[PDB]
This record gives sequence, structure tokens and C-alpha cells, in this order.
Amino acid sequence: CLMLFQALIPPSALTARQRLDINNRFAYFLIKCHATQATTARLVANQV
Amino acid sequence: VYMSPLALNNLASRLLRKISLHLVMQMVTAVQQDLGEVVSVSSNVTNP
Amino acid sequence: NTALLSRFLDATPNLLGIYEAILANTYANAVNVYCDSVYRADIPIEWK
Repeated sequence: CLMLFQALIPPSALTARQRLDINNRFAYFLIKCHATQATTARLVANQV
Repeated sequence: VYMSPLALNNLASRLLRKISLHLVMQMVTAVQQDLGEVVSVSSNVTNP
Repeated sequence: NTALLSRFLDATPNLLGIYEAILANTYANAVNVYCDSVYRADIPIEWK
């Protein structure tokens, strides 16, 4: 839903704060569910 | 005047009686509600 | 899950309805003074 909702509204409709959180909540999700045990580890090591 | 505690106190006591300030200020509640939002919309966790 | 989500994506085009109800009032949405499309970021957040 959140992903769809992003197509009915221009950026202007959301707080520049939240817009940022969303990106983060997504990155979390990627790293948590779609990243290799090897990919994660590299990022952590390079302090990304 | 500065030779006697009484004298000094009397003079000071008098000099201050005359100050008469009158300031003009906005509605408190208004400012505290505006600045209020500015904080809420931009803070990530209950800002002290 | 796969099911529900599958039916979900298969139905997103139904959202077309919103697009209509909005586009239906094209003239009303544009021929007026209140509409604008440029984001003036400097606008005080407490005014919104």
C-alpha cells in the first residue's frame, strides 16, 4: 500500500522528514530480507 | 551616599520606583503553537 | 500471502477510478486562482 500510495501523491504531500524515514525503512527491509550474508557483512565492515 | 548602608539603600530604593516599562507582545498561546508545530514536524523523537 | 498479494496486484488498475473522478473536473481544477504547481520550500511550515 505505501508503495502504491507513492504514485498518487507528489513529494510535496509528505513531510521531508518522513519521506526520508520511508527510504530508510525500505533500506532496512532490503538489508534484512534481500541481502546476502556476504553483502551485509561488507557494508557493516565499511561502516555504510 | 556610599558611606552609609542606609543612605545607599534609600537612594536605590527610590531610583528604581520610577522605572515604568510597558511592552507589547503577541499572544503566548499563538507563538507556542506555531513554534510547537515547527518542532513536531521536524523532530524524530520527543524534543526536550 | 502469495494469493492475496497476487489478487492485489491484479486489481491495482481499479485505482483508475480515482484518476477519473479527479480528471473529470479538469476545468474546475485549473480555471481558478488557487491552483499552483511550484513548491515554494520557504513557506513557513506552521502555515500549512
